[PDB]
Amino acid sequence: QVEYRGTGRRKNSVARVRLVPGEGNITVNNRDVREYLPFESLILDLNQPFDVTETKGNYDVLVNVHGGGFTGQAQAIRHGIARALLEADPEYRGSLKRAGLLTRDPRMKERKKPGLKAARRSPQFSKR
Amino acid sequence: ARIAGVDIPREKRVVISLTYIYGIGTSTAQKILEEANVSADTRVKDLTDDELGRIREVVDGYKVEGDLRRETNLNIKRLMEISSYRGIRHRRGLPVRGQKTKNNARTRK
Amino acid sequence: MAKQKIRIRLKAYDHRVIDQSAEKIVETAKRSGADVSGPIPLPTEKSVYTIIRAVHMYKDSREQFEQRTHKRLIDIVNPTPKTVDALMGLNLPSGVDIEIKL
Amino acid sequence: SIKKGPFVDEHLMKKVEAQEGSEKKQVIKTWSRRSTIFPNFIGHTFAVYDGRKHVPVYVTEDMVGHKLGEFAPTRTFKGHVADD
Amino acid sequence: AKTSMVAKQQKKQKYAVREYTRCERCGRPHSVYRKFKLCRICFRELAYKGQIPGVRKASW
Amino acid sequence: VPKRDVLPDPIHNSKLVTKLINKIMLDGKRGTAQRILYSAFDLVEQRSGRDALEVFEEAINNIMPVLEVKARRSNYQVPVEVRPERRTTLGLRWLVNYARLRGEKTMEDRLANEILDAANNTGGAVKKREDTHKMAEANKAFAHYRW
RNA sequence: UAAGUUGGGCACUCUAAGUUGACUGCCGGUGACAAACCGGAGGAAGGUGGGGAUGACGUCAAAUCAUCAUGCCCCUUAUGAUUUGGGCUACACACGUGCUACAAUGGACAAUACAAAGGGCAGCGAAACCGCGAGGUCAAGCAAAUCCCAUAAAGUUGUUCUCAGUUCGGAUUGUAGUCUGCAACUCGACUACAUGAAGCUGGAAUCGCUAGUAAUCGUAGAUCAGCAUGCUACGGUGAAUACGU
Repeated sequence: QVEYRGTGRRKNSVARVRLVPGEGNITVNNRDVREYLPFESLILDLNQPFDVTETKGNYDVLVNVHGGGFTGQAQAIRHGIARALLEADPEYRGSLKRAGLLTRDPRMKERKKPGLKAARRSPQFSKR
Repeated sequence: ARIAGVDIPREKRVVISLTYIYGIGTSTAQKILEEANVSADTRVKDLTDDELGRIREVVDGYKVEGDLRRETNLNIKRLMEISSYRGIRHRRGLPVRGQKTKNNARTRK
Repeated sequence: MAKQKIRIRLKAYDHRVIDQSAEKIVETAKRSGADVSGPIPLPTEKSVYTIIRAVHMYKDSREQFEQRTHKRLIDIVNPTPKTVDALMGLNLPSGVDIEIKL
Repeated sequence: SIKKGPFVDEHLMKKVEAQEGSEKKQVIKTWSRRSTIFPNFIGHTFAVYDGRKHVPVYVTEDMVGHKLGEFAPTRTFKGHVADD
Repeated sequence: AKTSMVAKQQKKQKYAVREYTRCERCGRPHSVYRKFKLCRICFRELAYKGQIPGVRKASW
Repeated sequence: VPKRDVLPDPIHNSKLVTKLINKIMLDGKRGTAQRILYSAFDLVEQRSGRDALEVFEEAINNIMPVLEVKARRSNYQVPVEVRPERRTTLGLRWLVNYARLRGEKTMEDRLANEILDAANNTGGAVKKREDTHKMAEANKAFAHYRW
C-alpha cells in the first residue's frame, strides 16, 4: 500500500503520524484512543479535521507520541493530519486554511521572573 | 457498654466506631479488626454477639483505657518534678525540642 | 555494537571554535584514513546562577548567568598510528577540551 | 536521638570515676553539654555552665526522662514582663 | 572582625567540619558557590571583566 | 477584546454546554466538571421525563435577562440592553451561582433541581432576573435620553 | 528481544551549526498624492510576532564605611586576639509576608497513562534482601544524550464514606524509633503509635491578574557535617470577562 507521514508539534510534545487509508481506526502507541485520553469525550474534536477535510472519511491511523500532558499531544495529531492530507492532495488546503488546523500554534509557557514563586502568583503590596 | 471499652455509637461502621475510644486512632483499629475477623460492615452496626465476645476479649491486648491518661499525667508530673527545664517549657507550648514562640499564643492559650 | 573504533569527545565554550576544531580534526582523520564519523552534536549542557543586583538589600532585582557547554562526538574506525598522530597533534586553539580514547 | 549509642563526655567519666569510687563530692566543675545522666551518675552534684555561672545540681534517682543536658535556662526571667 | 577569621578558616580544626567556605579575596562568607569559591559580588563583577569562562547574558 | 469562542463540545451535541463547563472547572479540573454536567443532564432527563435540550433551552430562556442597568456620573444608573454573548454569560453565571447557593450534597441533583425549577418559571435565578427587571425598566426615566 | 536489546537502518523524531523566513512585504480602499490607517491574500508566523537582556540627562544629600577600597577622627597591654559554653530562636501582644484547613468538584483505599529541565566522583546509590515505617545490609552501573536521582503529581477506572467539628481538619503532647554530626538539652530533620484543637469561607478595609495568564498540580537545583511553607528554575493542567473612557 501507500503511507503518508507528517509530524505534529504542540505544547512541548512531539507526534509521529502514520496515516494509511482504510475504514478508519486509531491506536495510539499500540493502544486505543479511549485507552489513552482521560476521561475523555473530546476525540470528536480530533475528528473535526475529518469532518471539514476529507468529508466524511476515513483513514486508518497509527501514532507514537511522548512528552507533555495529554491535552497538548492529543491536539498535536491534527497538524500531522493536515500535513498528510495536503500531501495527499492540495485541494484540501483551501478547506483547511479557512478553519486553521494546519498552523501549528506558536504559543507555549513563559519563563518566570521575580514576582512569581512555587505557584504562578504575582506579589502583593504593603497595606496599612 | 457497649461493644468494647466505652463510648461506642450505635449503628456505625467499625473502622470509625473503634476510634472514639481513647487509645486507638486509625491503624491499630484495622490491625485488631484483622485479628478479630470483623467488618464495618459497610456503615451500620452489624456486630453480632458471637463476635462481640471475641472483640471484647481481644481489645484487652492494648493498654487502651483511662490508664493512658494516668500515665501521661504521671509522665508530665515527673518531668516537671526535678525542677526540670522541660517541666518549665511544658507550660509555654514548648516541646522537648522547642517551637520559637513569638506567635505561639493562639493554639495553646 | 562490536567493532574496531576510536572515539573522542570534545568540549569548549564557543560553537565556532568547537565546530572549526571538529572540522579540522575530521579533515586530518580522513586524511590519514577513512570512514570517519562526522561532528555529531550533543545536547550542549548549560548552567545557571541566580544573583541579586545589589550590595546590601533589594533581592527583588535579581539577575541571571549561565555557562553554556558545547559537547562534540567524533568516531574513527580502522585505526592506524597515522590517525593517532592526526588526533594528538593538532588541537589548536587551546580553549577546546579534548580527551583521546579508543 | 542516637542509636549509635550513648555519648557521655569521657572527660566527665575520668573525673567522676575517681569521684565515685571513694567518697563523692557535693560540688563539681564541668561544662556538661556532650553527655547525659546514666545509672552510674547518681548521687553527685554536677554543675552545667548555664553561660554566666555554673549552678551545681544534685543528682537524683528519678531523672530518667530528664537528663544532665540542661536544668538552669539562659532565658532566665523571661525574657518578658508577663508569665506563662 | 574579619582579619583573624582568615586564619580561623585556614588553620586545622578539632574535627571534620567546623569550617565554612568563604571567598579568598572577599571576606564575605555568605552567598558563595563551591564551583568557584568566590562570593556574590566579586564573581558578578569579574563576570563583567570577561575573565571567567562562561557568560552573564542570561535571558534563558 | 474579541471573544475567541470555543467551538465543539458534542457532549451532548450543543454549544452552550461548551461555555458552561468552563465555569464549573474551579482550579482547572475540566474532567470533573464534564462528568458532573453529564450526570446532571442525564438525571434531568431521567426525572420528569423530557429531553435535555428542551429543559435546558427553555430554562436559560426563563433566566436570561434582556434589560440590565449600569451606573455612571450624583448617583444615576442607565438601563442598557444586553449583548447576546453577555446575555448568555450572565444567565449561566447566575445559574451556577444560585446552584452553588442551593447547597445540596449531590454531584448532579442540585443542577437538575435548579434547571427543572427554572423550567417552572420559578427559582433563585428567576428571582434574580425578576429583581433586576424590577429595579430596571421602572427607573428608565432619567438615563433613557443617553447612550 | 522483557526491552531498541542487537543486525542493520538515519526515513521520522531528536540533537547543534549555518542559512531561508516576517522587513508595510504585496494588493484594494482611506488619507495633503506623504506619513500613516483599514481590509485581503499568502505564509508556520502581519503591522516593535511572544518573551527576556538592556533603565536617558537627572530626582529621592535614597542605601551601603558591615563585601571591598578609602579621606578625616578614635582604640591598642585593648574598641585588637584565642578558646568553652550561652545567644542571635526569649515572650503579654501588634503588623507584614506565606503555608495548611474550615470537605461533597469532597475523605480513605485499590488499579492505572501522560513531562520538561537540572544534578551527580570520591558524588549518583541499581537490583536483591530486611523492616509497618523513617531507613539498614549489599554492591552493579555511573566524570555522563549511556547509569542514578526519578513513581512524575494533578489526573482516569473502581469501592466506600452520605453532611456531622464529620474516616473533616492535623494543631498540640507523650511514647517508641531513623539519619547526620563527637553532642540534636536551651536549637536539626524524619517515621510509627497515642490526642485530635481552633476552624463550617470571613467585616471595615484591601491585593493581583487581559490567554497558556490567573487558578491549580507536581519536579529539580543552589546554599548544604545534617536542616527551605523561602528563592531560583522546569514542566502539567487551565478558563471567565475587557460594554466603554
